[PDB]
Amino acid sequence: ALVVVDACKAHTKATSFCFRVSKEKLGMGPPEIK
Amino acid sequence: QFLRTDDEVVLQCSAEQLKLCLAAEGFGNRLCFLEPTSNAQNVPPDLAICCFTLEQSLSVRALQEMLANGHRTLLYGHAILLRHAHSRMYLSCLTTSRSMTDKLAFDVGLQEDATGEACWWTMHPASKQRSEGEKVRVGDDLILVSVSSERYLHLSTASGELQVDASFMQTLWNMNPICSCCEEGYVTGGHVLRLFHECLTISAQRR
Amino acid sequence: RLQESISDFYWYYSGKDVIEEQGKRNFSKAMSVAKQVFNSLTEYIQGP
Repeated sequence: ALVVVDACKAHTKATSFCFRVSKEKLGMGPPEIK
Repeated sequence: QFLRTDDEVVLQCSAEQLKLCLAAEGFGNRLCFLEPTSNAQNVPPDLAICCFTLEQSLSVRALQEMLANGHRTLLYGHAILLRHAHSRMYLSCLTTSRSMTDKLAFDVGLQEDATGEACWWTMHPASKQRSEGEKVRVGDDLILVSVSSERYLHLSTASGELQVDASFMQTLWNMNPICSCCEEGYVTGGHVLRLFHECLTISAQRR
Repeated sequence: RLQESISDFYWYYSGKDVIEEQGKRNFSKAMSVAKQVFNSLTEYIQGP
């Protein structure tokens, strides 16, 4: 989730990580990961 | 859009509408039971236990000859040989039942042998909307039956919780391809990797 | 439907080498109607 908590009650608001380049004050999918 | 060989699929059925997928444990407890996926707002599911992939789609009984002896387009009517991503084993049925109810309800598992006696499961449509030789796709109606045994994968309505059986009970399935053949260096959903810059590790309750 | 009929007709007797009479006569009166259904869609497409 900052350390690990159980997956028995791991919910959406607790464990949801994401990946971004550097975000400013703002068939298969698109090929963006390298 | 359409199905071809070597797609990481997951078999869905729907029974509140309950979304159910068939899982696989591997390396012990060979008869494979299900896990729900309609309640994903309160549980993170496990999908590496149910990555299923087929690599051979021969004809109606094209191994008539081979029982005595790139990626192909499969149809309605053709046979399935299944493979897991965890166990790297083939999906079959064993003739000793665990129902103990004398209703001729056999249960399935995975077999280390590569003999195509009871590991081949041919495909049949549900309605007269599609016929023999039609175009397989995502979100269709599925009925799957074997060769040497020829019983249908259905859900348990007798006792306890719900689990998959092979008896005279036709339940509709969904194919659902998830991962296709993607290029190297390009990650898709469900591939292990590491986050080097240091390694993202756990110490020797070790949280 | 014709080719997935006669393909399994061939896969039914691929085990035996020497094929006898009435099976191949049943093959003959099927390939004789194949003789005309094979060009019955060609005189739909040779028009300009």
